Amino acid sequence: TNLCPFGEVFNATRFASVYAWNRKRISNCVADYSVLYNSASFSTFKCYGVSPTKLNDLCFTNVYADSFVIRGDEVRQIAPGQTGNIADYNYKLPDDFTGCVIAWNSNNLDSKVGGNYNYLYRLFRKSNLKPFERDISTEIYQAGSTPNCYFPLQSYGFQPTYGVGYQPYRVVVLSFELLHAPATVCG
Amino acid sequence: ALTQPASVSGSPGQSITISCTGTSSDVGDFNYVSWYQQHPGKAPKLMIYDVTKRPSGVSNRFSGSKSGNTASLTISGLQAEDEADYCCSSYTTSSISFGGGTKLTVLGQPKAAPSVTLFPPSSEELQANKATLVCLISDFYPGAVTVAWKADSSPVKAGVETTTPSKQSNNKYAASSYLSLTPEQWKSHRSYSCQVTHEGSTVEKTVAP
Amino acid sequence: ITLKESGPTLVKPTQTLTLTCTFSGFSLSTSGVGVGWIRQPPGKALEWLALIYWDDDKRYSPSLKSRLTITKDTSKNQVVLTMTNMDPVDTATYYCARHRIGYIFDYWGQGTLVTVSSASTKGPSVFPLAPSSKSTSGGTAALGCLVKDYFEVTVSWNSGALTSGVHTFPAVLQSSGLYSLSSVVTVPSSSLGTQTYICNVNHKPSNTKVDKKVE
Repeated sequence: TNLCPFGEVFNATRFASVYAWNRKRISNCVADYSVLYNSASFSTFKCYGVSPTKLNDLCFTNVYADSFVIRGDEVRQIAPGQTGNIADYNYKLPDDFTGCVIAWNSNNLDSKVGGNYNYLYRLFRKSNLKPFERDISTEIYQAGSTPNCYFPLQSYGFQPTYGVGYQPYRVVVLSFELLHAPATVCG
Repeated sequence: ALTQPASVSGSPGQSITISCTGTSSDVGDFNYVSWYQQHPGKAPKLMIYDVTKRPSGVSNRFSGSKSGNTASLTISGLQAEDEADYCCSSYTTSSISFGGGTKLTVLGQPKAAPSVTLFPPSSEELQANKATLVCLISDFYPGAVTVAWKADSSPVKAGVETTTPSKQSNNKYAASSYLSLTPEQWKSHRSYSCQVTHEGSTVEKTVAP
Repeated sequence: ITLKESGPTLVKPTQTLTLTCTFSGFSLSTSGVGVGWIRQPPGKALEWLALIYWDDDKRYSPSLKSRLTITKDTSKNQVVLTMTNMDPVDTATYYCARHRIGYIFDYWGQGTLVTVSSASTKGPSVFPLAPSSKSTSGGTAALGCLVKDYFEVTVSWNSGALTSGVHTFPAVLQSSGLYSLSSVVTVPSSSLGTQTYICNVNHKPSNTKVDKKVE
């Protein structure tokens, strides 16, 4: 009977940096996905392996909602099969992804005068991330052999004067898992 | 960083535009432009934000737009009430920028003769061995006056200090002129006068011990 | 809904300005909100000074950064600006206002006049301007009071009860370097001696109020 609390996800007062991306577990509730699909406030709403209309007809055992901020250039990396700084080193979708990727421009909230530095991404890692892996370490990366050593995170520095490719976007990734277990999230 | 014309003029009922140019190296994509209205001696009031949006309670006669690095505030159906300075604001990569105002003058306003009240020195100020005459000028529309003082009939130029004109709520202008003198100079002389000349015509008021 | 700067202040050259903004109607803890300080030198352009965000990020004029500081106290709903090595070129009205990026600044305070001068503070001499037969224009009589030799006052009448017909004139700068102004109210001629009229003169730099009866 409880309605799925998507507002705590899409309307949260803080979003995570992408290297420390947040995961919300959604359970034991009814979700109307069309309410979101038809708001017209989303510059991205791309569903993989399912249609958003059919999604209100379906039940799942859990729904995961992963959210973070990236720059607009990098929204295309939040998709099955992609490479890049974000896909390889921050947030990686499986090639078989069944879910939806929702994004919107947040320049009026996430930039600030002189730059907003709170949002970081990982620039260097020893290997690519596995799907849905998270790395929050702050170890100095070695590109060489001395104890050519770099701090592994870089700030986005969001500026209100940037063009759209460099403006901040809030992203929400909905994963629908279907397991041989009781389903708890239905439309 | 932001450059505005010093002045713009429009006649009632018609539409006027105030332009706001930002240096290309300073404003980037020039995403957020706000417009402020400030009336003399009062705080800025937000009329347009985000280039085109009106806060609630701002009239639809105010509109904003942008093209390249030039934003424009447009006012339609000009009323006398909206004479003011209009100031634009935007971001640079390091700061908030404003650039100078644009004074908007609504034309066709009726000419108006000054209203003059002249006050003698108070008895309480006279006790303290000082004396001041107070000539208050108000409600003249062409915003310049000339003020001449005279004791009996002799022109007085000493101890006269006159404010520059200032614009009132009703878009007319006001000024004030003070003549300072010793109590015994005031008891001496039958009468003191304040002569306000406006547009070649003179309104004169006399006061007497 | 509201912002208000602290009182008008005289500041000696090379010493430091301190202003406090007290606001109401919104929290400086809510995301995206900030509170900033902007000044306007007499007859000159608005100049942004400083900003403080909900998360305690601070930003300053790049050219004035070494002299500025801004602090917030969300419990007292106040924001505090400090500026150092004050000079007479810094004489200006100083405004606080609410920031949210999308609109830059929406609600502004009324502004507070900061004066940088070595000259000392002088409170006002308030003298009545009695109504008379020579200040009578039909049904309307003019009365006022004269605020003389101060260093820059507000005037109300009958503690704010009397507002219509009030015209407080801008002040004259005497060759002595002190200021004087006058406020006059037009009342009904019959009213005189039936109604008691007081002018309330607040300086604030000298922490001086005077309520002068006018008879």
